[PDB]
Amino acid sequence: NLDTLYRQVIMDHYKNPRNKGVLNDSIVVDMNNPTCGDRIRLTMKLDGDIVEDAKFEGEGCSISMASASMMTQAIKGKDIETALSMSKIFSDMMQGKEYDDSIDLGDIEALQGVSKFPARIKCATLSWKALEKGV
Amino acid sequence: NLDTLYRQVIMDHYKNPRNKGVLNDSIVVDMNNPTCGDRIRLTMKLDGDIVEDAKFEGEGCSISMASASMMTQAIKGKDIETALSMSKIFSDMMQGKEYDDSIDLGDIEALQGVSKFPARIKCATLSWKALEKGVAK
Amino acid sequence: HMNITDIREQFPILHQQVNGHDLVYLDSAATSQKPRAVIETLDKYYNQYNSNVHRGVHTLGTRATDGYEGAREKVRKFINAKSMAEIIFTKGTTTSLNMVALSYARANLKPGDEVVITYMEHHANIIPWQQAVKATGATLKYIPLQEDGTISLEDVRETVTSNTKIVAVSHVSNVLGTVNPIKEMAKIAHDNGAVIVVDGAQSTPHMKIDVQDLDCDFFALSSHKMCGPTGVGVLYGKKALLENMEPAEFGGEMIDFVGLYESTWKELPWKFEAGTPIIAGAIGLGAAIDFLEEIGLDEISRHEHKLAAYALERFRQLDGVTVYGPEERAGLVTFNLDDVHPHDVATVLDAEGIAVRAGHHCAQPLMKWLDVTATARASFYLYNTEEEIDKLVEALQKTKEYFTN
Amino acid sequence: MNITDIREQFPILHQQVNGHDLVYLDSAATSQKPRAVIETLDKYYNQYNSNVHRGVHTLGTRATDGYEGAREKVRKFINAKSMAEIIFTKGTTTSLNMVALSYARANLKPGDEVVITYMEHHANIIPWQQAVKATGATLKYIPLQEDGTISLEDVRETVTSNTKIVAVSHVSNVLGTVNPIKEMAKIAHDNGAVIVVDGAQSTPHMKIDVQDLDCDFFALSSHKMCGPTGVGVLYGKKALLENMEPAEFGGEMIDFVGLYESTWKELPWKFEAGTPIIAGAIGLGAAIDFLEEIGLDEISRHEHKLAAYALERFRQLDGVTVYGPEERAGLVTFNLDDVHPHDVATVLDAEGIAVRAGHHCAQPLMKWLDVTATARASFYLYNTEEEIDKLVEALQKTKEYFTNV
Ligand SMILES: *Cc1c(COP(=O)(O)O)cnc(C)c1O
Ligand SMILES: *Cc1c(COP(=O)(O)O)cnc(C)c1O
Ligand SMILES: [Zn+2]
Ligand SMILES: [Zn+2]
Repeated sequence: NLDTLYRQVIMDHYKNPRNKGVLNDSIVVDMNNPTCGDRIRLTMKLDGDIVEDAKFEGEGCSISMASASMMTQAIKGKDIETALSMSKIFSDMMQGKEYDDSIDLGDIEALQGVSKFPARIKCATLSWKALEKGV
Repeated sequence: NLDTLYRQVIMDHYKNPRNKGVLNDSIVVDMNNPTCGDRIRLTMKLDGDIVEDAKFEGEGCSISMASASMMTQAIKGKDIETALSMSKIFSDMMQGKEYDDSIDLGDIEALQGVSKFPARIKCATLSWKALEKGVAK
Repeated sequence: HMNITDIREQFPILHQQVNGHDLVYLDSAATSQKPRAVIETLDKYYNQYNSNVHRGVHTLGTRATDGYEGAREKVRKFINAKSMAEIIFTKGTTTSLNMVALSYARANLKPGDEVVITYMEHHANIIPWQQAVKATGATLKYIPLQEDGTISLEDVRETVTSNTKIVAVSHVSNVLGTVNPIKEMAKIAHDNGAVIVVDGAQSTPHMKIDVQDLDCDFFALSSHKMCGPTGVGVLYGKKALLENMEPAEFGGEMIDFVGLYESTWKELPWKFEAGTPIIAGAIGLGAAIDFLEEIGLDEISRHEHKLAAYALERFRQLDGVTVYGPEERAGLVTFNLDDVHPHDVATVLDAEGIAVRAGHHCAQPLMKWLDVTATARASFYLYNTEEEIDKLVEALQKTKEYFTN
Repeated sequence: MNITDIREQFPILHQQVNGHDLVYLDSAATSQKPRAVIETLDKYYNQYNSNVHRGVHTLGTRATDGYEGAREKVRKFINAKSMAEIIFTKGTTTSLNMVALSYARANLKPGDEVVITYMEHHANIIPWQQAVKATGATLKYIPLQEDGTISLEDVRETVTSNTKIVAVSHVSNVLGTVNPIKEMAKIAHDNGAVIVVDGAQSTPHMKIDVQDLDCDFFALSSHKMCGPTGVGVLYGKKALLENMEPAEFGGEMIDFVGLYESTWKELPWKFEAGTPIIAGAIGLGAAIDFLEEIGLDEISRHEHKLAAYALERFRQLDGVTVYGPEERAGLVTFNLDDVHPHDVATVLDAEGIAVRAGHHCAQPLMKWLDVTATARASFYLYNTEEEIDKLVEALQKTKEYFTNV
């Protein structure tokens, strides 16, 4: 049902997000869901080739905010190449596609459920779109 | 055939038109048939409320030019906005309806036939459309 | 009057399932569905008499032309325009409003002039004016709104001045449901030497339009909202104004004489119709008009008022739901559930097969006026029932309970 | 696919007009539609009509996927690099107007030249006329060779360092000439100009590759390529589209709308204001699939064979002058001596045959040919050699009819 979309982990990241804030000397992009209501400002400080920290500020639906939280956390200390690979895996995950389960996504996998609710793809994808324009 | 609603008299006005030429010191209308290819330059020199001479030049199909010819000849010497009455009668005639028959309406009427071939209504109405714009204030 | 069973029977799209529920379509304000009468009109056009219109001497050309011009006449009668010269087929209300901005506004605005609009305006009836004022050095001004989202006549009189050249206003707000006092507004526009431009995309499907009684100078509407095909709409303008406006687009069909460097335009209304026109869409718009007239627009209006009252009452029995706008309204409700984002609301509803809109509904300034980021909106039309309102309200209750366990 | 199979798909072909089989030879004015396209419209209105894009319910998703999937089919069809470069418009006329309004008026000063041809359709003349007039630029005409073709030398003579725009039809709708577009684009580029291609007459009949053509803009109309009326395409190089302002303003083409200022959506939606032509665009996509399944090279071969057969049969009838060269597209423009083409088309229509008579939206071409009007039969994928025979036999009947008076 709806239960396969609003999983416990998703609701938890919506209630208690992980990297809340906008931080310093950094690349900061802000992005909006064309279907109005979802706003993110992603902040990343990049250490040569690795993302030492990512933080976000925003308002929106459960999916968009939770995906921002899960994303920012799953990218701490990962490389740029790895981060884009994560993103492409996420975008396959939103469509039907089979995807490479090499590379742990941890919590992020909980968003699998939105593949069955295509009107929320963009809600889940906003945070990731921010990263792809970040680089 | 059915095509013999291109009457005797119509073919005469196409063969040998009536008021062919240009008129000076005049009301001058220039018109094209929306169904492209028929051109009229209709000129009326009027004596107050009446058309003392009406002339035209153009290029087009048998119907458009013949209707111009018959028109200019049936409108030589015409009286008041009775000319507009003639026009409205003509337009009713094209739509198949009966009208207030015999307020002279010299000749023409063979254009009755193009109540069939509705694709040619505009060909017959060009000349008359010109007249109605002629008297438009 | 209206037998809802018989009405619904004519719309095939309504008889299907979404997620194992009967479809509950409450998004008519975004776009309306079509009866078989209209879709068959398109079919018969493409199956039997498609041809180019006007410039033509063959049989099917005649049929296609009679259909296109006959549809023009149906639109004229529908909105009570004096003359066919005053009815122009366009791609939609957006194009229509843009035509007024491009051909009318840019030739009648100089610096010091004002265009006066409203906070509740759809983007279609905002951005063209924004561009027009910027092109001419004029000024854009906004009529304020009352608490309840209606406009007062006093605030119009205060905002409209002797410098105003254009007042543009939607007949019915697609968010608030308000029916703006267009007739009285037209009079205030005229008293200040201005014209009025009416965005009627949201009124024309749901209430009788009389342009003569309204005395509006321009009126825009979209076929796709009134059970018609997509991609067509109408610009009405008083003949005297259309006579002195240049075309917005140029090409075949709108010309009379073409020389190498200069051309003359066809008489109205063809002046404003460049290129092969929207032949099947215009014929299908005419069929939608016949369908709506046979039911009767006053009957459609009465049906939607009954649904709006029922919806409102049922919504007041729901705590934690804010409805925006006044009591007396058209057949729509825009709302929020407290503490549940409208994307979540729309997901739950669509899981119960209920189709609503979420977001800004093309009225972002209205959203900011309401101090909201986004909203949900259920809209009703002649094929909606009280039962569907019950399903909506029950799903909202489930949404409430679902997010607050 | 045999010709009989192909005709089997077009219901409009299987009917009588004045007791004769319809002989539709007016495809250059507009094309007929296969079942595949009409059923596309049907299924859209019967199953998933809803607004497109910012969307939250199931049918909205299906509608949006249909509209955007059709964009992708157009891009592949004409070999554009990117979806950003494909804009859905009302038709070729609108497309050409958008270029004149947003590109030409931002890139023309006094001294600059727009270069067109004498054979241009009105759609590809009047917008330039208006643009030069608004900017103080100059319109110039490339001459034609006596057989109505274009010489590369005449283009090099006409195009100068002051030229900003060259506009040219890919295929003449009167002469049936295929203009050297590729080589013309090179001459435009060498003189610091862009090229705008009117492709309304090429796109239905031959393969279009905009990357090989290197054209800067390319316009086409759905209604001529077995698609629904009211829809067309503007293609433009991405770098040009980036720096052109929108031609129309309203919802859907925005990112943010404040009271006085707004930001535009990225390409291609920058140029798509308002509820788009939803069913039309999906049906254009179905027409593209249909045409690709047959193959455009095959459609071209078929029309060249009908054009050759027609030409050979034509001058072995005395008393017809045909205009244009031997190698041509699938159309013939002609006159019978001493019989106006309206009379010709009346007699042909009495034998069930549909042709066009008069100007064909190319008045300057008519004056160049020293003629006031012409008749035109055009062919397409559903025409046969048999129908050519019927046309020629009816022309003989027409001759003999007007000699017996
Ligand atoms: C048909 C045509 C046009 C105009 O296209 P519409 O679909 O009428 O807007 C322009 N140029 C040529 C060569 C054409 O054949
Ligand atoms: C839908 C709507 C528009 C825009 O109409 P389109 O048909 O999308 O161009 C404009 N104004 C109002 C009030 C509307 O409801
Ligand atoms: Zn969201
Ligand atoms: Zn004629």
